[PDB]
Amino acid sequence: AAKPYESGYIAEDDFWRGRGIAAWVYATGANKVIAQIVKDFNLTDKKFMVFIPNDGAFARLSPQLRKAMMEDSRLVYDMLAGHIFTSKGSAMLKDLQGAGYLQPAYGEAIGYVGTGRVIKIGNAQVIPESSDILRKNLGFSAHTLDTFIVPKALTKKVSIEAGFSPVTPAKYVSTTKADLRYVGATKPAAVGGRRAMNLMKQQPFWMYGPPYNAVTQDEYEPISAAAPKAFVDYQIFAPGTVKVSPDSVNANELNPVSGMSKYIGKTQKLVGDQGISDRSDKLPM
Amino acid sequence: MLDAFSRVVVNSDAKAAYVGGSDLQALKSFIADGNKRLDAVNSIVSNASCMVSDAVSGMICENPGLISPGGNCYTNRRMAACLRDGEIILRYVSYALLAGDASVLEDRCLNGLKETYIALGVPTNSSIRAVSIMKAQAVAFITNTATERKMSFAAGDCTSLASEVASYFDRVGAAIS
Amino acid sequence: MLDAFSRVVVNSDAKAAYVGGSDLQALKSFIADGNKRLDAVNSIVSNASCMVSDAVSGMICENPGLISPGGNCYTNRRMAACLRDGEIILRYVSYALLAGDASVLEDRCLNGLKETYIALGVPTNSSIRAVSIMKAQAVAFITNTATERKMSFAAGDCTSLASEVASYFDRVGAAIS
Amino acid sequence: MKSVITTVVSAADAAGRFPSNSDLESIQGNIQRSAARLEAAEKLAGNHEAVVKEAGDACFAKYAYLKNPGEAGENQEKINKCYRDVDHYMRLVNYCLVVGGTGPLDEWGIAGAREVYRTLNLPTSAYVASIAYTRDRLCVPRDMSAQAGVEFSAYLDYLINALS
Amino acid sequence: MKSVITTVVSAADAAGRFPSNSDLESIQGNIQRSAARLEAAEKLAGNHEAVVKEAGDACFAKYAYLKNPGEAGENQEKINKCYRDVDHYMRLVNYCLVVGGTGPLDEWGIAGAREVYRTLNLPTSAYVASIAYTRDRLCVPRDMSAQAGVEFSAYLDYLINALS
Amino acid sequence: MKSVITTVVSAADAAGRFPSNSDLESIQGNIQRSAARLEAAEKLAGNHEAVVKEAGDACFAKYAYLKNPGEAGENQEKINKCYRDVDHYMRLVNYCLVVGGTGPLDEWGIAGAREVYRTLNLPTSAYVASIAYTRDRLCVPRDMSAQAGVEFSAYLDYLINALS
Amino acid sequence: MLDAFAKVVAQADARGEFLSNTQIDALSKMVKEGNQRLDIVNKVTSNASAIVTNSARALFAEQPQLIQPGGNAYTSRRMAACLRDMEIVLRYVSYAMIAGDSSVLDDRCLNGLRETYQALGTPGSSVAVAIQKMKDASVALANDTTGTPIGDCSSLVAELAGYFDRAAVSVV
Amino acid sequence: ALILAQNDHQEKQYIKYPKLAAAALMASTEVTRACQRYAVPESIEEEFLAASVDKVNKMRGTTASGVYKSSCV
Ligand SMILES: *CC[C@H]1/C(=C/c2[nH]c(/C=C3N=C(/C=C4\NC(=O)C(CC)=C4C)C(C)=C\3CCC(=O)O)c(CCC(=O)O)c2C)NC(=O)[C@@H]1C
Ligand SMILES: *[C@@H](C)[C@H]1/C(=C/C2=NC(=C\c3[nH]c(C[C@H]4NC(=O)C(C=C)=C4C)c(C)c3CCC(=O)O)/C(CCC(=O)O)=C2C)NC(=O)[C@@H]1C
Ligand SMILES: *[C@@H](C)[C@H]1/C(=C/C2=NC(=C\c3[nH]c(C[C@H]4NC(=O)C(C=C)=C4C)c(C)c3CCC(=O)O)/C(CCC(=O)O)=C2C)NC(=O)[C@@H]1C
Ligand SMILES: *[C@@H](C)[C@H]1/C(=C/C2=NC(=C\c3[nH]c(C[C@H]4NC(=O)C(C=C)=C4C)c(C)c3CCC(=O)O)/C(CCC(=O)O)=C2C)NC(=O)[C@@H]1C
Ligand SMILES: *[C@@H](C)[C@H]1/C(=C/C2=NC(=C\c3[nH]c(C[C@H]4NC(=O)C(C=C)=C4C)c(C)c3CCC(=O)O)/C(CCC(=O)O)=C2C)NC(=O)[C@@H]1C
Ligand SMILES: *[C@H](C)[C@H]1/C(=C/C2=NC(=C\c3[nH]c(C[C@H]4NC(=O)C(C=C)=C4C)c(C)c3CCC(=O)O)/C(CCC(=O)O)=C2C)NC(=O)[C@@H]1C
Ligand SMILES: *[C@H](C)[C@H]1/C(=C/C2=NC(=C\c3[nH]c(C[C@H]4NC(=O)C(C=C)=C4C)c(C)c3CCC(=O)O)/C(CCC(=O)O)=C2C)NC(=O)[C@@H]1C
Ligand SMILES: *[C@H](C)[C@H]1/C(=C/C2=NC(=C\c3[nH]c(C[C@H]4NC(=O)C(C=C)=C4C)c(C)c3CCC(=O)O)/C(CCC(=O)O)=C2C)NC(=O)[C@@H]1C
Ligand SMILES: *[C@H](C)[C@H]1/C(=C/C2=NC(=C\c3[nH]c(C[C@H]4NC(=O)C(C=C)=C4C)c(C)c3CCC(=O)O)/C(CCC(=O)O)=C2C)NC(=O)[C@@H]1C
Ligand SMILES: *[C@H](C)[C@H]1/C(=C/C2=NC(=C\c3[nH]c(C[C@H]4NC(=O)C(C=C)=C4C)c(C)c3CCC(=O)O)/C(CCC(=O)O)=C2C)NC(=O)[C@@H]1C
Ligand SMILES: C=CC1=C(C)[C@@H](Cc2[nH]c(/C=C3N=C(/C=C4\NC(=O)[C@H](C)[C@H]4CC)C(C)=C\3CCC(=O)O)c(CCC(=O)O)c2C)NC1=O
Ligand SMILES: C=CC1=C(C)[C@@H](Cc2[nH]c(/C=C3N=C(/C=C4\NC(=O)[C@H](C)[C@H]4CC)C(C)=C\3CCC(=O)O)c(CCC(=O)O)c2C)NC1=O
Ligand SMILES: C=CC1=C(C)[C@@H](Cc2[nH]c(/C=C3N=C(/C=C4\NC(=O)[C@H](C)[C@H]4CC)C(C)=C\3CCC(=O)O)c(CCC(=O)O)c2C)NC1=O
Ligand SMILES: C=CC1=C(C)[C@@H](Cc2[nH]c(/C=C3N=C(/C=C4\NC(=O)[C@H](C)[C@H]4CC)C(C)=C\3CCC(=O)O)c(CCC(=O)O)c2C)NC1=O
Repeated sequence: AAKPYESGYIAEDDFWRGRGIAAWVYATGANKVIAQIVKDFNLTDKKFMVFIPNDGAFARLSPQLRKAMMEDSRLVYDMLAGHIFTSKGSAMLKDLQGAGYLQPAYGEAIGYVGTGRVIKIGNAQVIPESSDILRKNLGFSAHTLDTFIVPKALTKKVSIEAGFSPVTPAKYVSTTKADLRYVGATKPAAVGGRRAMNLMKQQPFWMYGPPYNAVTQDEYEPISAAAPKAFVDYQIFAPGTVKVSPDSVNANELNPVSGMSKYIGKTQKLVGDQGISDRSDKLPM
Repeated sequence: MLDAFSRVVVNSDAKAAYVGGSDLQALKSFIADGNKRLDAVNSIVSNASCMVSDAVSGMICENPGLISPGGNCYTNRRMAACLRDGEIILRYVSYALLAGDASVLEDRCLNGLKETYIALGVPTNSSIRAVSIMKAQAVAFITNTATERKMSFAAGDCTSLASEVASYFDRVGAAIS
Repeated sequence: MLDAFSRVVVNSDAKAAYVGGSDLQALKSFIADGNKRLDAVNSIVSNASCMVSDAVSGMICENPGLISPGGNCYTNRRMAACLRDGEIILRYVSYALLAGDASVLEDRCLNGLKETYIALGVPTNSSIRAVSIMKAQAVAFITNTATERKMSFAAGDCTSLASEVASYFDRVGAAIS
Repeated sequence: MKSVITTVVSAADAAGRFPSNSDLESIQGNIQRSAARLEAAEKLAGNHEAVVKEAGDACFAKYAYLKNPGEAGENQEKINKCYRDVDHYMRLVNYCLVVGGTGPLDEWGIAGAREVYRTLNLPTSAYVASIAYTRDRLCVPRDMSAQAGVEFSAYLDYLINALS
Repeated sequence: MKSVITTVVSAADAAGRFPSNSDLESIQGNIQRSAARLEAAEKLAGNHEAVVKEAGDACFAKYAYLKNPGEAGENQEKINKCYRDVDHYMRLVNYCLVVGGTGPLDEWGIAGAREVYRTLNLPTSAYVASIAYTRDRLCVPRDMSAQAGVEFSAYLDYLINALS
Repeated sequence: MKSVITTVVSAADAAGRFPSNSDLESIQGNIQRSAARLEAAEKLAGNHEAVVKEAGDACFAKYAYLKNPGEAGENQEKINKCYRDVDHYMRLVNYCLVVGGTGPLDEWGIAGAREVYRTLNLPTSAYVASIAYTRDRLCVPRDMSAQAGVEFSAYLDYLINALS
Repeated sequence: MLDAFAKVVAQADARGEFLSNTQIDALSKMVKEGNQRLDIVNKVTSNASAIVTNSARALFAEQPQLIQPGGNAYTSRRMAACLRDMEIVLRYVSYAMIAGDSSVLDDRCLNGLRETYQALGTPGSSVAVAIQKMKDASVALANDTTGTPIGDCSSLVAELAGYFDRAAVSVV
Repeated sequence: ALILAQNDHQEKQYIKYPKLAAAALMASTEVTRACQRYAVPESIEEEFLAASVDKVNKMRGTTASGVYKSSCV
């Protein structure tokens, strides 16, 4: 519990620290529990067998099972006692062949099947690549699982309908330019003024014409009803100071064979812009 | 029946809108996280027989009056139909996980399942518990937290897929209620 | 100099530690709001040249003694240099906001400033007001509440960045007081 | 919609089975092909008002008889409905590149179209001449990429063969 | 013979339509996923004589009562027909890898099996227990590539759910 | 601290400029690449004692002269410092997987490292004999993902190229 | 009706279980929002007349056939009943926002609304446009400060947007 | 001095002690001979080009008005 490289790797809680199978044991306080399981059932003399689940098998614990171990200390006592087996002593993996049973340190009989190099301890499976190491000091034998051994008697009150069902909350993907426009349409029209028509949106180009007749936002403004009796004379000015530009000098660009023209006639309101305008520039008057 | 891409098409068709810009990024994310979805649908249909038998058995072990005379799952004709009522419900949930939308689960399965279960006399509390057991099995195989099997995957997080398929199973309990 | 990632590896090195899965939980949240941080540095450098002259000219029109004969902002030589160092100050703060750490604001700029303004004779009670006005501007640009220029972001909330930049503009207020 | 997902789900629903290994192998084709057909669907959705109006008067540049009395391009309303009905068809091609099949074109544009364009006397070779003009206007490196133009034109002549 | 090709040709025939763009996209997924399973099938080909021998011993180890007089494994002749009947299932999954779907399992190995085995008094759990062994001795970067093990496992669980 | 950030703000300070669009674009790549190294970092930070012991006895297995008298590893207390230094380097490599660059390895591990091991008679090829053992030991999907294996074993042979 | 606290109790009584320790810690977060939820219900209710009227004003600008003779909002009784329905939906969406559960929303407004508009001939695609215009007038009113302390409410505006989408799909 | 320091310690040594940051610049030009006093120009245009820049370098040996500073003497 200090320097793993100190005193080589011949200490008992420094050998398993330097074997990279299960570093979850010393990460939490499960190292202290299984040294007190081996004292309460007097296993310091008899040869026995342990099944240690590796790193990776600690990570695939369920979220509802792990919270049962963080709040009942007798449950993590009974679970870790079920990985120490006193049935056939310091067995290797060649004596786990066939179908039989094994007896734990505390729990009830746990059945095994072993078919060649594939050995199941029941709810788990022995990883044979690393698994036939034996200790002569404190004498016992160690094998590696891929899952925790967890009996069905201990999971009779874990559940996924208690608060462990997964959720992901939905989001709204609005923009700052869109929400600054729509918030002017929440004032009354006696207050908001031109901002009362800020909820309307841009439609397709054909929607503004003759069966449909959708109204643009410029027509709600007083600029659409400007018709003064006064007029500029245009002969007051000096010659050279009146400018005139067309939109095109091309006949089928100004009016095609169809009547769909941007420039001439009543079809110049059929355009993909100009349904909405900027009346958030000035004021609520 | 709509998939994920055709769900945003029937939402754009309601307002004569083209699909592009803002909506295409949420669908390009569906393609980028698309290898996970096939890798998670495979995890459920590989274990689809053990999932159904364990769900109807676990429904019976907690409520053992269902196999009495007067219980709904009494005889062999009734137990074999309850084992098949749940094998179809799991099949339609795996369609909605593959599609990314719950329209195939609602159109072909849940629309009419309520008045199916009140004509036969199926207890809705017991059938919700059998679905609930299948929900815990589906999240466990997707997130690899199964205590009886250890499937091989690439490394990564798939919490959004598990919270997706959990919402499909809760539609089954809300429909037949 | 350090940034937000070199700051958690000089604190873990002091205890000869590795960085856990829990020391990483703020760094995965740092790069999760990482787009919002670039999106707020760019809101300040785009109004940078206007922000300085906004601020030095407010410093003059509150305290008109700065432009009196024998004042500190008297000549054109001296007024030009005050507009330089009000821009050197704002340049280094946006380095701290971009890196998420005041290690470059407090070592390349502020290490030696207080005795330097004593040697030249810069008044301190006015040069707090230069940095105080630039603090009022930079939280308006980040929170998009500047009264005369909005910008265009995705909708959300940036109150966390708006106080980190307020936490950087008053180290300058403290390292010359 | 006829898609890649909805085909392999319906085929495994009529057989009454789970999604097999060959039903997941088809959705992998939906991944490797989505890069090309979403580029075409985004290029179209940004420049659609200029693509529709360029093809709407390619109808009347080939068939100037439609402005004659009694025809389908007499007045202003009838050309507003004509440029609309072309814009409807270009929206459905944008919907088909997104979904990945001929789903929205079949259910919303093609089914029932022969009985409407004959009852209302709209010449179906002029709902084609605008679609055929867009298919030959496309320059394969200029507007989109190579495989994005293969997908764009293949949904464009599905509509031509369905009106013919 | 369910494949990716056979599923879209039969679905285009059921609606009377031509091969669309939704059908060629599914053949693209057959091209990408081919290199995964075609070298798993190459691995199963030259090393089938040892895989069925390892799997054959893994069911008489679990069910040792089969060698009793009056059971399905009495003499050497009934033992030889069990290593034969598990070599057939390893040939039929070698066919499913080169086809691309669960076709050759659904025809020649699965359909009709649960009435042959019931009548001939053979326990299906022991035809299971050798299939679940080679699923378990397979570790993904040694026996094959990382993606070949996904396909090789996908058919063994399909055979297991069929017998069980 | 050679970081991605500290590079683009040092060049922007030598020239007296503000942050610009090339600088914000550089920190954008500190988001995509960041995930594949922040999980190589936690993979080493959990299992560091097993790799410091696996590599520590790889120094001595190749050079068995190192435990002779007069050499560097003659007694256990010098061996306890030799296993300490391999732990000192893996803690620095874990730091470079967090800050993104080669900040902590240069500032704390290589700066001055060349003339101390010459002065204290330390054979420096025994240092690279453990890091090159750690390099060729990694398994490609087992230990970490494939992008973590190129990001973790890039900082290794930067240290190997530095020390030799 | 039953709110979000009563929702998990009813799910737990039908199993016959005490609530978990994880489930109490998830209901502490719902009380921890608490005041931010009451700010959204305050902003939506205080501007309720202007949200309904100005989003009816914008509906008749884009669909002006609804107020032509032969349209579904042409008369005084048929226009006043249209504004009355848009205020009914905004009422039960604010009821569902203060409760955290869409149970009063469908059991007292939405169930039978599609059957009503199909017997009357009311265009259901135009009702959902009026629902979607009150939505973005209210989710833009939600995330503006205006006398609220600064903070992140982006998880509660995704819940308010989800009640407007629920009312819109139960009529379209 | 901040843009030739290899270490982060060496950066701190130049910020705090200004007479070291001065002579750390000057010592680098002596050993890596990048002074004026070590540069021989290899052409007649370079002898114009070197003369063109130190007319600006000598131009800060005088004040803002053109009277001589105390530096160049
Ligand atoms: C702008 C709105 C759209 C529209 C609305 C419209 N609705 C009606 C008529 C009714 N709506 C209801 C529905 C409810 N009444 C309730 O009290 C409640 C609360 C639980 C609901 C959900 C009912 C019962 C009626 C009929 C009785 C009446 O109010 O007169 C009408 C009038 C239809 C008519 O023929 O009079 C309209 C116009 N219609 C539109 O065009 C808009 C899109
Ligand atoms: C099939 C054998 C799979 C498998 C399925 C899983 N079942 C999981 C949980 C679970 N199982 C039961 C039924 C069981 N409990 C009982 O009390 C009785 C008898 C009365 C039985 C048959 C229940 C009730 C539950 C819990 C459901 C819930 O949470 O509400 C499960 C989850 C985790 C895990 O076990 O790893 C899975 C994956 N498990 C397997 O190993 C094989 C492959
Ligand atoms: C707080 C300061 C603002 C606000 C900020 C948000 N910005 C969000 C997203 C965002 N910003 C950018 C541009 C940024 N990223 C870059 O890579 C570069 C240049 C290299 C810049 C300038 C991007 C690309 C994004 C992502 C969204 C998109 O796809 O366009 C954002 C959303 C959260 C998030 O993305 O994590 C917020 C909240 N928004 C505000 O309302 C205040 C005023
Ligand atoms: C221009 C290319 C044509 C021309 C075309 C006209 N088409 C007309 C009407 C029309 N078009 C459709 C199909 C369209 N509506 C849809 O909803 C969809 C798919 C979503 C599509 C493709 C329909 C159903 C109709 C009739 C309903 C209506 O009035 O919109 C049309 C109007 C016919 C009329 O005024 O009686 C015209 C004029 N006109 C031309 O000159 C060339 C042939
Ligand atoms: C993965 C679980 C383990 C691992 C297991 C070992 N397997 C060993 C030998 C072996 N395994 C198989 C079956 C497998 N390999 C194949 O090529 C195929 C089919 C294509 C299958 C199902 C066979 C046939 C053999 C013998 C040939 C050989 O590989 O030498 C093995 C050696 C000991 C033994 O079982 O005899 C081990 C350790 N190896 C690993 O590294 C991971 C942890
Ligand atoms: C003409 C001598 C000016 C000039 C005038 C322009 N005014 C424009 C719009 C506009 N003008 C007013 C003020 C007007 N409305 C009122 O109610 C009253 C007093 C009661 C007054 C004097 C308003 C409110 C508006 C905006 C409303 C609207 O646009 O309808 C205008 C149009 C600008 C534009 O929209 O681009 C012009 C050109 N401009 C000149 O150059 C000379 C100096
Ligand atoms: C302006 C808002 C102040 C003010 C400033 C004056 N500064 C004067 C000279 C000066 N300023 C600095 C600051 C700056 N330069 C740096 O390099 C760095 C950090 C990297 C900082 C903060 C320095 C170093 C100097 C002296 C050297 C030089 O001028 O080049 C100055 C001129 C004094 C004079 O000519 O006698 C002024 C007026 N004065 C004010 O009143 C406001 C508060
Ligand atoms: C390729 C055959 C030629 C070439 C042709 C030109 N195309 C020109 C303009 C143009 N082309 C299209 C169609 C294309 N762009 C799109 O965005 C889409 C669909 C979304 C398609 C099918 C359009 C819409 C336009 C007008 C807009 C524009 O590009 O200015 C063009 C210019 C003359 C013209 O106005 O037609 C030419 C010469 N260009 C080439 O370089 C190769 C040789
Ligand atoms: C083990 C693989 C080596 C070996 C190592 C020895 N190192 C000795 C001393 C030593 N090592 C360092 C570098 C180290 N200290 C650090 O703080 C860091 C990085 C942060 C590193 C890499 C220093 C500075 C020192 C001197 C101070 C000290 O003793 O801790 C050492 C003792 C030498 C002596 O007593 O004179 C040994 C034996 N020796 C080996 O045989 C292999 C090659
Ligand atoms: C989210 C959409 C808003 C936002 C909300 C916040 N409100 C915060 C605190 C707060 N709100 C109220 C008013 C509320 N409580 C009531 O009892 C009643 C009426 C009976 C109402 C309307 C109060 C009284 C408080 C004080 C409680 C407190 O300060 O904790 C709040 C917390 C501030 C923080 O922690 O940062 C938030 C975030 N704020 C926003 O910016 C958006 C727009
Ligand atoms: C920082 C990352 C990191 C790692 C990768 C592992 C490194 C590592 N691998 C193994 C253990 C192993 N590693 C491998 C893997 C392989 N052997 C080969 O020859 C192939 C190159 C490769 C197959 C892909 C095998 C087969 C074993 C078991 C045999 C052994 O223990 O040597 C062990 C000892 C037992 C164990 O912990 O599992 C350790 C520490 N630990 C780490 O902290
Ligand atoms: C080509 C067709 C195809 C298959 C044969 C299967 C198999 C499969 N799974 C993944 C790949 C993956 N699969 C998962 C899924 C998971 N990983 C976990 O840790 C969780 C336990 C589980 C559900 C969340 C993840 C996280 C990836 C990594 C790639 C990604 O994130 O998209 C990949 C991509 C790896 C690669 O690029 O080579 C493939 C091919 N899925 C397919 O798409
Ligand atoms: C006597 C002279 C005198 C001044 C010069 C100003 C100086 C000044 N500006 C601001 C406050 C501010 N100053 C700016 C700066 C700017 N605003 C912009 O839109 C441009 C980008 C830039 C001008 C170039 C900004 C953005 C704010 C925050 C509020 C806002 O304008 O939206 C403040 C704090 C609050 C306030 O009073 O507004 C002060 C004192 N005030 C004065 O009394
Ligand atoms: C081409 C596809 C193809 C198949 C998949 C198999 C399927 C199959 N297996 C058997 C036949 C058999 N299967 C077994 C198997 C067993 N008995 C035991 O002791 C164990 C329970 C188990 C070992 C695995 C035995 C013993 C027979 C022969 C039955 C008998 O002799 O009565 C038979 C009957 C005909 C025969 O082989 O005698 C058939 C059709 N055969 C095929 O042709």
